Amino acid sequence: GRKKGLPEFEESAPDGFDPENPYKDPVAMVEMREHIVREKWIQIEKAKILREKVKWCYRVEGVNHYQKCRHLVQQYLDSTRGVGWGKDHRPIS
Amino acid sequence: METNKNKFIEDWGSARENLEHNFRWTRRNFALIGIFGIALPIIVYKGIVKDFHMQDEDAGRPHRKFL
Amino acid sequence: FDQVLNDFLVRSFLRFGYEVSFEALDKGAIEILGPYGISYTFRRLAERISQ
Amino acid sequence: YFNLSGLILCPVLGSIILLFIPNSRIRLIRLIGLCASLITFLYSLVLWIQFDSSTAKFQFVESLRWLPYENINFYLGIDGISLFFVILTTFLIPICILVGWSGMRSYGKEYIIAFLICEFLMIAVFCMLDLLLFYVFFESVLIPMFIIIGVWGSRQRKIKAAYQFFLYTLLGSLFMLLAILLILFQTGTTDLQILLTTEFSERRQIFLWIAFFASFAVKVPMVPVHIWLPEAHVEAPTAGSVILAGILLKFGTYGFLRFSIPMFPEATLCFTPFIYTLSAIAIIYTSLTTLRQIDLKKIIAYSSVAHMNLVTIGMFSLNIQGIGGSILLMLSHGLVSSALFLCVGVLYDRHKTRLVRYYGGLVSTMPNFSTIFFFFTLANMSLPGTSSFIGEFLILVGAFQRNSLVATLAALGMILGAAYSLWLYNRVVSGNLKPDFLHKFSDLNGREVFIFIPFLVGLVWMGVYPKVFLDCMHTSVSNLVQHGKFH
Amino acid sequence: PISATMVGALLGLGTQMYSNALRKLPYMRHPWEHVVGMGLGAVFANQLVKWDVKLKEDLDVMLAKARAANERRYF
Amino acid sequence: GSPTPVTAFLSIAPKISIFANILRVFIYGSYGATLQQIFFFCSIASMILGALAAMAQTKVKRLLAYSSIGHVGYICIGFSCGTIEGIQSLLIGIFIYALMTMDAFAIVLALRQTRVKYIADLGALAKTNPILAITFSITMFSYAGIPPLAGFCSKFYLFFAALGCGAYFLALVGVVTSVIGCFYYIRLVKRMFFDTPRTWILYEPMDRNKSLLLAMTSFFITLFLLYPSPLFSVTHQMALSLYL
Ligand SMILES: CCCCCCCCCCC(CCCCCCCCCC)(CO[C@H]1O[C@@H](CO)[C@H](O[C@@H]2O[C@@H](CO)[C@H](O)[C@@H](O)[C@@H]2O)[C@@H](O)[C@@H]1O)CO[C@H]1O[C@@H](CO)[C@H](O[C@@H]2O[C@@H](CO)[C@H](O)[C@@H](O)[C@@H]2O)[C@@H](O)[C@H]1O
Ligand SMILES: CCCCCCCCCCCCCCCCCC(=O)O[C@@H](COC(=O)CCCCCCCCCCCCCCC)COP(=O)(O)OCC[N+](C)(C)C
Ligand SMILES: CCCCCCCCCCCCCCCCCCCC(=O)O[C@H](COC(=O)CCCCCCCCCCCCCC)COP(=O)(O)OCCN
Repeated sequence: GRKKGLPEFEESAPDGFDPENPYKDPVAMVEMREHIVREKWIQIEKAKILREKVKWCYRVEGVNHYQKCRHLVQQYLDSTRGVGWGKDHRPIS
Repeated sequence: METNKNKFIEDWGSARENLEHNFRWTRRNFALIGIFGIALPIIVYKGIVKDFHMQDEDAGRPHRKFL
Repeated sequence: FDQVLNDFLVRSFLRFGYEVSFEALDKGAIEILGPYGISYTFRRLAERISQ
Repeated sequence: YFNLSGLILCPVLGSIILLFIPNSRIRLIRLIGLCASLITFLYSLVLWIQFDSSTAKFQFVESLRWLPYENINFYLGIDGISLFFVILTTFLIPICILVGWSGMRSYGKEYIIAFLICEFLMIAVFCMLDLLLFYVFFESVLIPMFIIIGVWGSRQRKIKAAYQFFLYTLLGSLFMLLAILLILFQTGTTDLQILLTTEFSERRQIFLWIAFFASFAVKVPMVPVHIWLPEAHVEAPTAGSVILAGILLKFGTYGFLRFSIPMFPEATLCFTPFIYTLSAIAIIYTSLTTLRQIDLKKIIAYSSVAHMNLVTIGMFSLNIQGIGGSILLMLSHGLVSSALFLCVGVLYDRHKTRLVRYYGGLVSTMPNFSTIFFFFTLANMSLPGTSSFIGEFLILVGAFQRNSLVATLAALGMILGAAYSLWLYNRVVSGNLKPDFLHKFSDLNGREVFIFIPFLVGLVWMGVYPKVFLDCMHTSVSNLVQHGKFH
Repeated sequence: PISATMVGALLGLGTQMYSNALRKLPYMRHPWEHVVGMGLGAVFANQLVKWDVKLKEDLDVMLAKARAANERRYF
Repeated sequence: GSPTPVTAFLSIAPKISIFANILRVFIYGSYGATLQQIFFFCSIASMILGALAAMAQTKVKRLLAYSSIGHVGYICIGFSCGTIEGIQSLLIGIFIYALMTMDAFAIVLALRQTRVKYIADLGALAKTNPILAITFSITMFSYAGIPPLAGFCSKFYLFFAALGCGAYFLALVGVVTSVIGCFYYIRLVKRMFFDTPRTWILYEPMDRNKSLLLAMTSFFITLFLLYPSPLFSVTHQMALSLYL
């Protein structure tokens, strides 16, 4: 069987997980790992969406691109500050 | 279809293959083997470890022991 | 400059591509004290335990 | 409903059936061996279609109890990482049967039996989730490849190649086995999922990681022990030389990606600079060594070593770019090195030289082989639009996310890789002919011109559109890099 | 699925032809003992499975007894 | 010196009974823990000297004798670590060694029809009788401890028992002696597949009982790792039955 659609996943964070003793509960480890990776990919796609928005900005902006898209530039950069598995700046989620 | 394989080639080919019989730990070659066997690995190891240390210094995080 | 660059980089790398590695590395020191250079003591150690 | 077990059983059935029939009817033996290999290949492709890339948990699992307590058992299963290795090892075997198709009457039924046993065993290695039994199958390939190398090999030095190959996989293998036993006694089970979710002692991970690396630094051609590959690879048959550089070199990297990166995360961080230095010096030293070679086989055997060493730079750089590029370059090398060694094999099976200086200026005589060789050595260059570039550049990008020195030396590896690759190309296919020892010689017949067509199409498909391959692995790679990294 | 007879009979036939080949004989020299070997292999495999089940349950009983005896030191 | 069938009966039938006798004596009559020391050093010496001496022998029966001594050391590893797992590994090793010794002596008796004496007489045996050559190679690998065969499981679980008791030196010496032990086994392999002597010795065909026993043992050795549960369960029950 299949849902023949998008793979719906539980948005709710899994229960029974303690940051002080993660290794105590093994059965809850894998779904917490999956949830963390899914949230990281959500952030990655948000950054990609902002990149697409500035992509479409730069064409219409013309010579004076700084004037009317400066607000979106900061929005795109702050997303790129906490990106996934990247440079030395590791986000603390 | 097999090549003629003239005699003046296989001797040099085997000499390149059988070079293991010519090694007597000469001092100049001993220094040559030692430098590229130890020093360059040590120099590059210091390079990467100090690159990591300088990267971590700017972020302010304490340096990993890196044993 | 077509001669200085050649002799100083291309010639040097061509010489030292073999001179150091193929002589004092790969087959060599990793072989004389490795598989069968001198660690094959068992052949010299064969006729000492049947006493 | 095609499961994982049928794929494993197909080579077994092909081998058992092949032993029943006698050796007089040689046509039946070759036909049945090729048919079994091809149906296994089709089954592997079918398994690809029904592969869920969304979930992080493993695909089809078949559990067969091994110990009476169900403490450890055959736990088969594929993921984003193991699937493509299974596809590649199912794809290479029919090529292996097809290259020596003319000489089958000289080899016999032992040749196809050995190759199908290798296919079975190599499939069992990649798609299983029991750490101990994976070790059993991991060096179980000793016997069949020992037979293949020794029985049909060099003239008189075939004995020494078999011994060096067999000796390099003993001390490190059993030193790994000691760590296997310590892990089994400490935790209690060898199930991969259980072992991932275990608190290992901080001082303990160093010893276990060192023991694992010791047995993987021999399969992956690291700096201390990599001299076996050139000698034991020239002193090897062409079909035994196309899986030795096509699958066996993947065991070390895959073993790193399965039982080393997850289980020992902080040990991986603590040992990161050392691996970087080893890989960089391996790349540089192999690049400088391979440009003064006259053996027709080692010239690309060293290229294989350089590529495998470059793999570990991004494989050990914990990153989605690094690991993804690692497996992409691994598949790319599994194709390109196989193609290069098939070209060397067809060149050798006509003239029987095993040299480089004998051949020269044969483009006017074998134009088709000239074009095919140019395309293969062109892919070895890592052109964008070819297989190697996407993976290898992804490795460079991923490593430069972590470190800025060592992988610059990795990139400097290709400043000479491309140079000596084209120089090697120009030894043979360029210049005036020398009809003093090249009296008569032909071009590729129908078999070996069609054998490269899958290689060509796979290479271009890697080069122009690798999204489908990256699509199925981004879940597994991201899960791998984030394991034991709570924050 | 294999029912411990599709493997026992196959092993019996295999060992019959294996012993037949070691004497440098044609593989199907005596098919009557080939059928005998198939039957013997099937019977032996079934007996092995049944004995394994009995042996595992007896071992579980022995472990339970040993654990109960060892527990008595604390209490 | 002893006749081949006599040596076949020896090193299997006597050793099993004597090892059961030693188990009965060791478990009950030994509580001072002083037999750990005498078994430790003697088993280590047996391992080392068997591995280092069987490589220098040119006959067949001497090689089997020294292989038997080495396997006796491997089995005696289980006495030093006195636990349920140690005795289990010891008994499993005895069982596997008995099967492999029966198979090897069946091989030797098969070639005894033409008076095989040295190791070089079995040259190019893959041509005259390929299937017997394959059987002998498989049995020799099983002696060596190669993973995809029986004999590797016995050494594996013996090492597990040795590491369970913290006798870390026993594991290391076992590993190194195995490494040297496999070397001369593969040396036996080369002269029997790869290099072909000028003069070939022809062996007359075998009889049905030896062939049947050899086939049964060969299929047991190769396919043991597929279904090893019954042996492990027998051995666990036997180890616990010494007390209850
Ligand atoms: C040598 C090479 C082996 C290569 C084959 C490997 C392929 C693996 C399949 C091997 C195979 C046969 C072994 C053949 C050995 C060859 C003969 C050797 C000598 C040749 C002359 C055993 O495989 C199964 O056997 C089971 C036995 O219980 C075990 O399950 C564990 O057991 C518990 C323990 O107590 C554990 O507690 C528990 O965790 C598990 O449940 C496992 O071993 C395994 O699941 C196939 O399964 C066969 O056995 C049983 C299972 O059903 C079937 O018969 C049964 O009989 C009744 C019970 O009396 C049942 O009531 C009845 O329902 C059933 O019909 C068969 O039809 C067939 O399926
Ligand atoms: C990763 C790859 C990315 C794509 C790269 C494509 C670049 C082209 C690759 C092939 C270039 C041609 C090199 C072939 C070998 C050169 C020497 C040779 O053998 O030429 C052959 C064949 O010549 C050719 O070049 C034909 C090959 C095709 C060349 C055109 C390639 C066009 C397709 C590739 C690009 C397509 C667009 C991009 C696809 C997405 C025979 O030449 P003749 O003129 O017949 O000489 C006769 C010999 N004799 C005198 C001794 C009698
Ligand atoms: C383990 C899993 C993998 C293995 C699976 C095994 C499968 C089950 C076994 C299947 C066997 C099928 C064999 C086909 C039936 C053949 C029966 C022929 C019997 C026969 O002809 O009688 C004599 C042959 O000797 C004989 O045949 C009797 C001697 C046989 C020796 C058996 C010894 C059993 C006791 C020891 C068991 C092993 C213990 C190991 C610890 C006469 O022979 P002839 O008329 O041809 O001429 C005289 C030559 N002398």
